[PDB]
Amino acid sequence: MELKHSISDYTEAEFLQLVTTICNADTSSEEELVKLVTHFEEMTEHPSGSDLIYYPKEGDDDSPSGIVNTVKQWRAANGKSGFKQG
Repeated sequence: MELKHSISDYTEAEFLQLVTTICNADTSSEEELVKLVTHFEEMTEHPSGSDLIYYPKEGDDDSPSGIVNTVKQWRAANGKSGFKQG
């Protein structure tokens, strides 16, 4: 349980930090980078899930801020919850 429950436990920055440790790959192993992305999936339940990082539009950017900026708008379309408090 070292993690949290959903995106509500991660603010728009604490969560944007997660997608960074994944895309940027700041972990100490590629396996932890996957468990990092799959986790992203269980957070915003995004449909692409790990695609938001492994699915950069042909002409856009795969950076972490553009992917967390992507969910930020997703949660609105999906009318999901949102990050913690900022």
